[PDB]
Amino acid sequence: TVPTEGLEVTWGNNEPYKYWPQLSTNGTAHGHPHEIILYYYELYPTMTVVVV
Amino acid sequence: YEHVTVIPNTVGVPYKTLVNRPGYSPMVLEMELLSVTLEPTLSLDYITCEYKTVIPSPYVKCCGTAECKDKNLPDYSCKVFTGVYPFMWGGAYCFCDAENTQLSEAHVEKSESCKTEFASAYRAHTASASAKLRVLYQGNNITVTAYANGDHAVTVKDAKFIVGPMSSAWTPFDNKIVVYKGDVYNMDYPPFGAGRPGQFGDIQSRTPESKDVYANTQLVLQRPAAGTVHVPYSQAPSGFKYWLKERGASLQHTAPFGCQIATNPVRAVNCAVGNMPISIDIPEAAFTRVVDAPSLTDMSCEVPACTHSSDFGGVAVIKYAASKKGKCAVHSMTNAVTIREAEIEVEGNSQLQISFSTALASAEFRVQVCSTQVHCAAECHPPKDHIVNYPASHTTLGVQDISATAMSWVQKITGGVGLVVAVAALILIVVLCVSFSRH
Ligand SMILES: *[C@H]1O[C@H](CO[C@@H]2O[C@@H](C)[C@@H](O)[C@@H](O)[C@@H]2O)[C@@H](O[C@H]2O[C@H](CO)[C@@H](O[C@H]3O[C@H](CO[C@@H]4O[C@H](CO)[C@@H](O)[C@H](O)[C@@H]4O)[C@@H](O)[C@H](O[C@H]4O[C@H](CO)[C@@H](O)[C@H](O)[C@@H]4O)[C@@H]3O)[C@H](O)[C@H]2NC(C)=O)[C@H](O)[C@H]1NC(C)=O
Ligand SMILES: CC(C)CCC[C@@H](C)[C@H]1CC[C@H]2[C@@H]3CC=C4C[C@@H](O)CC[C@]4(C)[C@H]3CC[C@]12C
Repeated sequence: TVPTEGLEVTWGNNEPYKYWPQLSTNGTAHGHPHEIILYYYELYPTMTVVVV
Repeated sequence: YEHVTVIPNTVGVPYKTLVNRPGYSPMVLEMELLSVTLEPTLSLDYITCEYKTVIPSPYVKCCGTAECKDKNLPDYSCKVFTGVYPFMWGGAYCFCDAENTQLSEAHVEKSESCKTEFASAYRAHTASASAKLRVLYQGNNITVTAYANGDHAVTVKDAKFIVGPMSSAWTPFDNKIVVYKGDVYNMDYPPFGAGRPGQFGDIQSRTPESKDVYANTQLVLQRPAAGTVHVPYSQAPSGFKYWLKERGASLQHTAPFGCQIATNPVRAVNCAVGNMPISIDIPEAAFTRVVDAPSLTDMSCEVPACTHSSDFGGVAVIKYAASKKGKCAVHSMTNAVTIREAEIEVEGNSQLQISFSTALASAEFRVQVCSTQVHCAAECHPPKDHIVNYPASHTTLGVQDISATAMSWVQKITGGVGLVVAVAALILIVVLCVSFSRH
């Protein structure tokens, strides 16, 4: 699982790998209200819910 | 000119700043941290090492009693056993088969290997900060190394940079550190003079060359089995050896905040906590007068494409009209949008192109080039590759910013509710007041 701050992974004696998430979503912005709520929900799973 | 800015301690991320000196063309500097180091001051308490048990030949005295006296060795005992009748390869040890005694003794001392294989127990207190900084000054990129205490100032092309002092002092190293050959482990060393048998601390010495060794290894001598000369002993196994096998994981692999811990000297590299303030003094000579510099007029902005991705997402085309051919400076005036290109070249009437990376869904950014401000607006669509291997370059986003089509729907709904409340309130106000007039 990848944290929003990024994840570091070390495999054996190899140099460590670093990963970061992007703000990807299956929702849309600038569209219909039911498409916009999904856009923000997926990107911000906690606050979107609290604010709404 | 005195200029002060603050840059986050995240390594490998460029941040940019604008120097405002009215009457002169604006200067833009780009600075990036290449490395940040925290170097703690350590004080050695003691060294833990492997011990060896020394057992000198036994003394065999037949037809008589042997005796031994106390010695001042680190861990020593002696015992005399009676009724011993040992044999040699060629027959019984001696003529006498009665009233025989044997003296056995043993002691513990540091092995010769303690000059190569050892763990040092240190106390930690405070740490000095330093950093490797790369600053783009007028189109040259110069690299400067400075302490971040706030006490070192470095000279780049006749300009003064005084890095520091760091905002927060979280240090990965804890209060007590045990350092083996290559890695630092946070642990609570047992205090000097109190090591329990069989764990870290069975044999402890104050300095590598010191001759005072305190060892509590439980050596108890035992009776020689009949028919032989062996001097049997029972001892807990070496403490250091057991720690080496069951070490756990060193701080380098388990520290918080992405630190890398390296040794000789013990140091922490690239920890991402806090903001390091940078203050720059720029000599008056470098600044260039407004009249000499190119001046830009008639600017309009159209954003062909926007994608909110960590890498530089969108291109913006800006149309400029310029007095003369010269270098010019570009800087965003809103925090969210960051513009990759510091300087672009302008001539005649043409289009300049700047690349922007942002995390804002609908973007409203004012970009200023050579003292004129042009406003650019666009709609951004989300990125479709889920995980990337490079650090995020856009700054973070806050609840203030919601997308434009989002705002409109919020305003309308909230407004509709508000009107209903207001109409209702007016009705109450009227009825209540009329009732007061009525008697
Ligand atoms: C002073 O330094 C600027 C940045 O300094 C860089 O890092 C410093 C710590 C130091 O090491 C310094 O020496 C480095 O130059 C520098 O501006 C530059 O910034 C870019 C990095 O941000 C840099 O790199 C790119 O350019 C290539 C095209 O050139 C290729 O480079 C490859 C190695 O990366 C070679 O193998 C090729 O033969 C070829 O020369 C792009 O293609 C790169 O993107 C692609 O590369 C990455 C891996 O690096 C891959 O994953 C992908 O294919 C990716 O798409 C990358 O963008 C540029 O050299 C340069 N960019 C400019 C000109 O804006 C300047 O030299 C200087 N300051 C300025 C701004 O003048
Ligand atoms: C159109 C109707 C259904 C109302 C829609 C409300 C939407 C547009 C509002 C309500 C909740 C809001 C979100 C609440 C919390 C956050 C997390 C913050 O870090 C970024 C802003 C963000 C993501 C807000 C974005 C816009 C938002 C999703």
